Amino acid sequence: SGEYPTVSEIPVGEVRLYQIADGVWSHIATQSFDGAVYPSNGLIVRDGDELLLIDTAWGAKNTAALLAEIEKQIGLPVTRAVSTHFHDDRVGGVDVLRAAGVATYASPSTRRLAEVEGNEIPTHSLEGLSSSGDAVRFGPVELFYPGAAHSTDNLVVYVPSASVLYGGCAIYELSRTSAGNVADADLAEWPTSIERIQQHYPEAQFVIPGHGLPGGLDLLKHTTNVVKAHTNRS
Ligand SMILES: C[C@H](CS)C(=O)N[C@@H](Cc1c[nH]c2ccccc12)C(=O)O
Ligand SMILES: [Zn+2]
Ligand SMILES: [Zn+2]
Ligand SMILES: [Zn+2]
Repeated sequence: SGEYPTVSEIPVGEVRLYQIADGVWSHIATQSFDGAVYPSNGLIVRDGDELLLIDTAWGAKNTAALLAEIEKQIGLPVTRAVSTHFHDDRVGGVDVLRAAGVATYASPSTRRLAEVEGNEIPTHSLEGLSSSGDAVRFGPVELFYPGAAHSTDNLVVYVPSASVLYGGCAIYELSRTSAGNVADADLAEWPTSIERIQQHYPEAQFVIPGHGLPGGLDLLKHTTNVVKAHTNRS
């Protein structure tokens, strides 16, 4: 499209799509959290005559709105979804996807952490991702576990046909110059995990953060700078 949508343009309950490349879209929703309102991104990837979804739209109502906007703008069925960590902006709405016939997936690490926290639990388990540096194919994407960062279970997703790297909540947009929610983070390991991403995907052309505006590979160095400033807080 043209301009990327912002919190001021999406009332809570609605969802926007944004085309990144041929067969690749982000989805954008908003939610209230501890008095503020935040935007949040996921991904959609064309999979033959079907669609692969990356992450929910942060809640049941938003995720029903996401399915309806996919039918309006694309018109192909969502058959599988992957959640990239255990927080509610990634798994909240999994029950809506399941009731609609979507097969929901996450690593065994994510499924366990979601159950402890009381969040919705994806049905299927992704094997082969428990060690830092592990990668597996999942149809038109590669899934990568870079090590602990924003959370101990965070995954990143690469679309090779389009050179699109989806960083999720391990990667910060440029406008964010201070750290956000770090309660579940590994601050000591986060920079090393970002370096694994840079070394595995040096050809990436578009980088999509979990919250806010897309950019390029500069977002990886940016995130390192912000994490190290938080580590050195007074
Ligand atoms: C609910 C999500 C689950 S990831 C969370 O708890 N925190 C997020 C959201 C966030 C915090 N500050 C911001 C400042 C600007 C934009 C987004 C944010 C994070 O830390 O990136
Ligand atoms: Zn999170
Ligand atoms: Zn998030
Ligand atoms: Zn920066």
